[PDB]
Amino acid sequence: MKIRSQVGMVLNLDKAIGCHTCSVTCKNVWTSREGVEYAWFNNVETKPGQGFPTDWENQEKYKGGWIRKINGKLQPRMGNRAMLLGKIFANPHLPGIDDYYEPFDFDYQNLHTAPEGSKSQPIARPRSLITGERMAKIEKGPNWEDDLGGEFDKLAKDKNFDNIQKAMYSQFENTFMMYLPRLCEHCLNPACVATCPSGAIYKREEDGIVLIDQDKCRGWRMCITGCPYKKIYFNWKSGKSEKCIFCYPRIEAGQPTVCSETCVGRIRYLGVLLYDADAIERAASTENEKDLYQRQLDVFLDPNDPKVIEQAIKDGIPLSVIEAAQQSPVYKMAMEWKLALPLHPEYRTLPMVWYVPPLSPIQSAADAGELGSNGILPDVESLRIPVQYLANLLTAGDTKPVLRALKRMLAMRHYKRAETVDGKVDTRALEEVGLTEAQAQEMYRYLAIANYEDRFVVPSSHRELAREAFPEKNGCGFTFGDGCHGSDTKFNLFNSRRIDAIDVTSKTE
Amino acid sequence: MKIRSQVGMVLNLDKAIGCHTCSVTCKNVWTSREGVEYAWFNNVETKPGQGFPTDWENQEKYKGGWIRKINGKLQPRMGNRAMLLGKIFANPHLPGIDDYYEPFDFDYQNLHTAPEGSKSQPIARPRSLITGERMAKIEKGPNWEDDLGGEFDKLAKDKNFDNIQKAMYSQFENTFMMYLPRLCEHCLNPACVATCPSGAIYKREEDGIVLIDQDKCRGWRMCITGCPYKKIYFNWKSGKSEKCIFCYPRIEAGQPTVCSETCVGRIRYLGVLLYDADAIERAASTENEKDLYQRQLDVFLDPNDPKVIEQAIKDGIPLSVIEAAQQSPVYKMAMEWKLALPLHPEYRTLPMVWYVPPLSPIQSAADAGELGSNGILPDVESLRIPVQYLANLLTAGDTKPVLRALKRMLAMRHYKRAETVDGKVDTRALEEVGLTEAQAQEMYRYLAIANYEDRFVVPSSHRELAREAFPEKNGCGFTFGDGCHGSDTKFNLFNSRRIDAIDVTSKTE
Amino acid sequence: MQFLNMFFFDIYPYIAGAVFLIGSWLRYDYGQYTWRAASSQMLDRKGMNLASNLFHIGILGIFVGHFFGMLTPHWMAAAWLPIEVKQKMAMFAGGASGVLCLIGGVLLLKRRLFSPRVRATTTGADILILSLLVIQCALGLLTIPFSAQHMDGSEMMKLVGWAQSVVTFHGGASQHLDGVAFIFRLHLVLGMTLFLLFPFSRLIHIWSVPVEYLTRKYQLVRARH
Amino acid sequence: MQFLNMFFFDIYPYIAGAVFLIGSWLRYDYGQYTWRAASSQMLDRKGMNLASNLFHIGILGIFVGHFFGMLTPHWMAAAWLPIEVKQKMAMFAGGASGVLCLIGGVLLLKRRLFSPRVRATTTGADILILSLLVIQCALGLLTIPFSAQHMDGSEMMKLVGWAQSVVTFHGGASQHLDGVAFIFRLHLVLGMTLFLLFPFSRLIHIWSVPVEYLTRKYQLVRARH
Amino acid sequence: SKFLDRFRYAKQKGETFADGHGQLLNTNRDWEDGYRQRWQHDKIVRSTHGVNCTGSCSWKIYVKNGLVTWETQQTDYPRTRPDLPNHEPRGCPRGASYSWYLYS
Amino acid sequence: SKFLDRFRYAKQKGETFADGHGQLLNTNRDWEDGYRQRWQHDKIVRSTHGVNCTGSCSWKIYVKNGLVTWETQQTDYPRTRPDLPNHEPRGCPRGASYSWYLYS
Ligand code: HEM
Ligand code: HEM
Ligand code: HEM
Ligand code: HEM
Ligand SMILES: CCCCCCCC(=O)O[C@H](COC(=O)CCCC)COP(=O)([O-])OC[C@@H](O)CO
Ligand SMILES: CCCCCCCC(=O)O[C@H](COC(=O)CCCC)COP(=O)([O-])OC[C@@H](O)CO
Ligand code: SF4
Ligand code: SF4
Ligand code: SF4
Ligand code: SF4
Ligand code: SF4
Ligand code: SF4
Ligand code: F3S
Ligand code: F3S
Ligand code: F3S
Ligand code: F3S
Repeated sequence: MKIRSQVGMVLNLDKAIGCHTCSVTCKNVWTSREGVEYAWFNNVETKPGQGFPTDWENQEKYKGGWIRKINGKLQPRMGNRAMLLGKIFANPHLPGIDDYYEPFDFDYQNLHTAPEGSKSQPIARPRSLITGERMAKIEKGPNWEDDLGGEFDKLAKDKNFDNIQKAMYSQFENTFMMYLPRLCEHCLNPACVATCPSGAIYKREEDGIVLIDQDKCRGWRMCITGCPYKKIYFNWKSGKSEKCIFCYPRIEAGQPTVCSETCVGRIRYLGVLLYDADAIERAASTENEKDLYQRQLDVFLDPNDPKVIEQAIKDGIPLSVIEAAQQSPVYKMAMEWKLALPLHPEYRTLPMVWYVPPLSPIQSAADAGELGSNGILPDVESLRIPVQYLANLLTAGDTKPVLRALKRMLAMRHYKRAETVDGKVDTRALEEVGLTEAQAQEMYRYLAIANYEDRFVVPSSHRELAREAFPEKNGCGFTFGDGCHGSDTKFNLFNSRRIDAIDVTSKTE
Repeated sequence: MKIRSQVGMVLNLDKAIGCHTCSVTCKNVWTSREGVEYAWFNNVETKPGQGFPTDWENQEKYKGGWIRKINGKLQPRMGNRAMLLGKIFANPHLPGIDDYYEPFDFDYQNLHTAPEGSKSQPIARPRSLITGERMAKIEKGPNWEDDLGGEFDKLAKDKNFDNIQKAMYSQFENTFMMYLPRLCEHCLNPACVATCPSGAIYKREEDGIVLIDQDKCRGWRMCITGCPYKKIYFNWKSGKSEKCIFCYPRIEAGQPTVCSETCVGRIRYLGVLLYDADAIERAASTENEKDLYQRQLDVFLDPNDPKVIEQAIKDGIPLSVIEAAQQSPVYKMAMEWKLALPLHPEYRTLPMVWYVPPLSPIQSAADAGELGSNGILPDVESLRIPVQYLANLLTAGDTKPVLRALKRMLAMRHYKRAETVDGKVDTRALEEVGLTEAQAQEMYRYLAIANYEDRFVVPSSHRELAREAFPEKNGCGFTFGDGCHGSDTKFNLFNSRRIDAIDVTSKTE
Repeated sequence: MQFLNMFFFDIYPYIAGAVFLIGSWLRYDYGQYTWRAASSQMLDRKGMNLASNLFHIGILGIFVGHFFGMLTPHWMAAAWLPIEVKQKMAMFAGGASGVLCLIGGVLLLKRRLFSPRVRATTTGADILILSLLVIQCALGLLTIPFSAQHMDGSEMMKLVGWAQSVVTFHGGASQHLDGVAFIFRLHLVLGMTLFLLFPFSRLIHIWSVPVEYLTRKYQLVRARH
Repeated sequence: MQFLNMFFFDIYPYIAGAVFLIGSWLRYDYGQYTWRAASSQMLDRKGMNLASNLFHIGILGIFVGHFFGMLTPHWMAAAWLPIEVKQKMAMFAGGASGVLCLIGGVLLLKRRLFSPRVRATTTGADILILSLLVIQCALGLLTIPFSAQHMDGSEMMKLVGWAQSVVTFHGGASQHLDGVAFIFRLHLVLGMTLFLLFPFSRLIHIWSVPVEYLTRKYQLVRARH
Repeated sequence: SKFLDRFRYAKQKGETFADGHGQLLNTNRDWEDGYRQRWQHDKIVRSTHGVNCTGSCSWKIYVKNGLVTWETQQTDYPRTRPDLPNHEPRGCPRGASYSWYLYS
Repeated sequence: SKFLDRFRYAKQKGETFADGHGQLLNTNRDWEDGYRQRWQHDKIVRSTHGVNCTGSCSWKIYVKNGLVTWETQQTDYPRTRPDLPNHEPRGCPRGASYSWYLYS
């Protein structure tokens, strides 16, 4: 039993509007440099589709995540330590730039400088940001499949259509589409950390954010294959890999991530989750992959349980973090209401960015239909998005937890309609799904009204703990180049001293 | 004729409350590091007094500023190039740490950790920030003379009491005191730039801010002596010198300096001044030092003069800078109303931070006095602060320009009182000082009401001009350590490339 | 000629070695962000699996052979490992590794120069260092027919004598080379030159061979620091 | 002894020189903020005027003397500047400069070690480098009575021969030193060691002697860049 | 010295966890300043978009290095009744990209 | 390379001015980023001081590197009548030093 904390995230796909605002803000702040222009730490994909990079969910092809060997031990799908090292001279599974898209720009200046007497109206043609050469045509982009862009037979190659008779969905009347925004899952059992030969990737103890040390990374580019979500992008210029940093500079002071605060649909929630680090391997190595979801819930600890609280304090968790954990919207959605589910738990990484499945228009039928258990509102069985597709995406193929989430959302709607339209109390739907009026009202508070203070409950990462914040406050930022940052040993060849430190020791004790 | 622009500053000493807020904010932002803890880029001094460092105005002692040789040529008081180099092994005029004060801290932790059974109440004693040793007593500080702290005979050593029979001022009834806040003057003919053997100090072309290049400075510590205002402070730890940077990071986007925006008394004004750089040497080398003030005014150009405007554009001054110059409060106070005067123009540096002299309570007299030219309000002749003292401080001993400034301020008061109390128009006082009703009303607008937009009229330094702002916007701040910043040649031993630049050249022209 | 002899084989080796070491240390302490393998695989995966593996497996074979060949003292298992037996090992095993290395190297150089995406994003140092490695490997293979003229290991004895004198700081190392074929002279000079340029090229990735990974726990967590 | 002879006088000089040069370049490009004279005068002005001037004027006299003494080819004005005349110049002018240097150096070291404000803010490298300079200057003065035993300049001829062989990269430089007094041996080794440590100490300020100032226009303005 | 730090190798090893599946390390993390210094900016200015979208969204315009670098939505609109959701953050993908134009 | 840049010595010399008293140079100024990156911060938060001074001044609390580093006065108080001066910036030396306490 070793308690650690992390700010998890929940995205309500039912409220998702697939606008990509989250992607643009992240891009502007973190990846507008040459080398990562093609990398979208946060990217939104329209489903059905193969995504970015193409077919990233196909682990047989990309070799991401973990496998559970016959002896019960975990091993990266990429191979054990020796197998992985044997692939270092040329990663055989590495995604190529074309699996993402060839980054491009346009010759806008031609519009300004076109010479007098041009035979035709000047135009701005595409040019490659990789070679600087003219591109005859743009054939791919990071969001090429947006809103079912492409023939169904192409989009339907979607890994999540596995075990589903998808023919019926190629019919106009049965058309369906949803949005899947995603970033790094900042896993409890990250496959990236395990597949980096240099040990440059690590999970921060205090807030669970997973980072690639830009000093220590040696550019072995094996981690890219290791990540089953393909959320690590090689910086082709620096020769090192980069990934979503969960906006730690903001999180550290209690602010939401950029993609969370800028989410226009108001579908992202941030809240602390306390977990038992000592149970990570046991949970991730459970025999049946359909048990990974529940096994992970079992690693999450009850923040209102004095036993957990006292253990947390003993393990160094700050009081403000424990407090935040007690009013975590993420804990309520994943643990209490069972509305949020992990993304591909079968990869065995114990992801920390979860999703509430989306509702959808009722399916095509013979007639206009009849009043169901929910009156004029939909019954879970009538939704047009095949539940098996959602289960392949969130619960390793088990439709049970997906149906529960969807039914509970619809139940809340039924209950609230009786209240706001009929002015009556009708808990029939809630009782059918095991929800109390109090739970439905709280669900409504967080999901419908969704006040800012309720969507984001991020505590400080307390940078003052175990460090020296005073000298840092006084001297951080003066980047003159003292050459003494980044090492604990004081000796340095350039005979310098840290600008933000105190060299003259107190002699009065 | 070569026009350049600079954001000058004017401090209204008549509104000065000597609060030091300006000093604290600057300190917190720029000089809280070990090495410069004793340095106050902005410091406030109570006069009469010797200041910080002690007796800084005594150039015979400190050797700051310029001298005009018999042949009419200018030479740093420190010596010509050879003379200065001959002093490099040990600057004979260098101010010692004790001329400032020995920086100290206190053992606050003793209050927390004192052991049980202490014989007396624990206390926090002083300790040196230079040696870390216990200090028996604090004997000096940067503002030791605050509010006439010290015997008159000591304070009166004040250089500005030269040529004044000061005995009468040692009498209680004749007591007087004023405040002199100051920073670097960012001179047009800086003595610091001229006295640095490495050429590490320079005046920025676009905004006239004077800086010490932290890369290029070699720590010759000659500039410290060169500056007659002693506004350059040696960083005893880094071994390099630092000085007020006129908050260029803020000025660059059109914001006021920290000490300007945080000035509680609302006495600081920021406005553009256009100057003819080609006339700098001619002005600074005028034979009579009492002519330096007017000679400098002659270097300032009329921003509403189409001749100047067209020349400015030809010389590269941005349109927004010219526009700002046309509504500059600094230009109005120095050029139009003649209220602002330079600080020690006799140093021949052509300072760019000017001051409006302070009014004061009437002097001691035989009786309660009679109505003067200004009615119940003071006549310039009755002010208790000796005008000769103010002239020694601002006009090389010439009382004429000081009397004009003071009389005009009092005239505005007389005119406004007639208006607001008697409800009548009385321009008698204005006519006596050569002011029109319109000028008095504008003076009132800027000095009395002093709206934020009127106190600070700072244009952008236009960082996009002659540079590449696009790649910079996209990649500045990612301080991973590319080792390619600071040089124009691309070759670098570590075989790296700039993070905020584009390496892949366009091949489509 | 005697002047150049002492310069290249008595003086130059220490200049190259000093630069190699202090350059590596200085770049490690002040250039961590520049310390990377600089993979270009993603930009063009074509032919990399074959080319890079042939080149690296070959070059590593050469390294192991060169290391034990020139640094192992004669007295160690002298009876079982006489100089002429070591030479046969070098000629056949080293020769084979050299062929793999050269083929891989040439394929990689062809790629770096003519694959638009790689050529457009390369640094001059990458082209220079690989070109010198290809030339050095070829020079090495070319010494084989010369070594074949002295199967009694006489030539190798001279070369090993020189190498050992240099690494143990014994002056007069160049005397060991008296009479050796010129081809060996060239190989040694280019080889030492590679050490000289080493710290200012991508070769610094070699220092980072991930040995610790083989015994490292999978999950890494960093505490507040 | 012959092994150590070749190491210190044939090998070591090139290690020290390589480190001196590449270390200076690397620190200049990646350590501009650390490139300073590191004045400590403000913290304690007492005795600095006398100490620093004596030390610097003395050390510069030694530098000029050493520079022209060992690097000037014999044929240059050979008739007017025979070796024994150069030796007399070195003994008297160099000796005088050495005395000024040593006195200044000792005063500076006493200050750095016992003046609380200076001692409390010093770096270990400052104490080490000054201590070695004081020792080296003393060693130098101590060679004078030995040179006095050979006023015909025989000893100086050996030392100059060695120095010139080293700077022109002519192997066998150590042979020039045959029979020279041991004191000279020590002086040379510590001297070269100072070059080795040079780039990692405050001595980098020497590279920056402000020559350009003597002819520079007074006011400097930097354009948008 | 980062090179000398390598010698504190095993000394920086803390407790293992998850029965040997993990290792807690006590090593330097100063490199993290690299991304912190990118997020840091000179100031934020309130502005909006003069485009015909009907959005009328207020944004925080970030100025860094004296240049406009990016924008994120303001969230301080006067809140609506307790029974209604509030307007924040508003915004859209088009608006989030406006900063691109300034020096494009 | 800063070392190689030294060779562009005379090449970086622009026009002289003031009859030879001055020289305009066209040299690198990237070092200026050193002070720019100190001013840059994570965010500003509005707060005031719970001390018995009567000031009641609103301040901008600067957070940088996830820590409180300094403060400067807010200047956005509702403006007073046109015939009266406004309240901004208010503040005092005591208040300007409060940030010192947090990690002191
Ligand atoms: C076991 C030790 C080594 C490892 C793990 C290693 C790993 C790598 C990796 C991952 C790459 C990037 C390949 C890509 O583009 O994806 C690379 C490139 C390279 N390596 Fe190594 N390497 C090792 C030893 C060496 C040695 C001993 C040499 C030669 C002295 C060498 C020379 C090169 C060269 C020249 C390249 C760039 C090829 C090109 O031009 O594309 N490597 N190495
Ligand atoms: C300072 C570095 C090097 C030194 C001193 C060196 C020395 C030698 C010597 C003495 C031989 C002849 C072996 C004998 O006497 O039987 C040899 C052969 C050879 N070397 Fe090198 N070498 C160096 C670097 C390299 C490099 C970097 C490469 C690959 C690019 C290389 C590739 C070869 C090959 C292919 C052969 C011939 C077969 C063998 O003996 O392995 N060498 N080298
Ligand atoms: C003309 C060239 C030189 C100039 C302009 C120069 C200048 C300086 C300056 C300004 C200081 C700081 C003094 C203070 O504390 O205020 C200093 C210190 C020092 N210099 Fe030089 N220097 C020169 C040459 C040399 C040489 C050739 C050496 C010896 C190889 C040397 C050795 C030292 C030492 C050891 C110190 C520090 C003394 C201490 O421990 O306080 N300098 N130099
Ligand atoms: C690598 C560096 C140095 C070399 C090769 C060197 C070499 C010599 C030699 C050969 C002599 C005897 C002159 C003769 O033959 O008449 C000498 C003398 C001397 N050296 Fe050095 N020296 C070095 C550095 C220094 C330094 C750094 C100092 C001062 C701290 C110094 C101070 C002296 C003094 C005082 C003498 C005696 C009088 C004279 O000949 O100037 N030397 N040195
Ligand atoms: C004598 C000066 C040597 C400077 C070497 C610079 C490189 C460096 O330390 O690379 C290291 C190997 O070198 C030594 O430890 C050698 C011992 C000295 C002879 C590797 O550093 P690294 O940060 O790449 O480690 C990554 C680990 O994951 C490897 O298992
Ligand atoms: C061979 C590699 C040499 C690296 C030297 C590093 C230092 C450096 O350049 O210092 C410089 C002098 O050295 C040369 O130019 C020497 C030519 C090479 C033999 C001085 O650099 P600096 O920035 O101190 O200049 C300041 C000027 O104001 C001096 O007038
Ligand atoms: S989602 Fe993030 S933490 Fe999880 S394996 Fe991928 S990169 Fe690592
Ligand atoms: S958490 Fe931050 S870094 Fe990660 S995707 Fe969101 S905005 Fe990008
Ligand atoms: S006041 Fe400023 S610009 Fe003028 S000489 Fe002093 S430091 Fe230089
Ligand atoms: S302008 Fe800026 S740096 Fe200068 S004194 Fe004012 S606050 Fe300090
Ligand atoms: S963010 Fe989008 S919707 Fe809002 S104002 Fe801007 S362009 Fe319009
Ligand atoms: S700034 Fe001063 S007056 Fe204002 S609230 Fe703070 S302590 Fe009070
Ligand atoms: S494998 Fe490791 S070395 Fe860098 S490229 Fe990935 S984090
Ligand atoms: S797509 Fe739009 S709804 Fe939120 S998750 Fe992204 S901003
Ligand atoms: S003299 Fe020049 S070298 Fe630095 S200490 Fe002053 S700016
Ligand atoms: S003393 Fe106070 S009045 Fe302004 S100039 Fe400084 S804040």
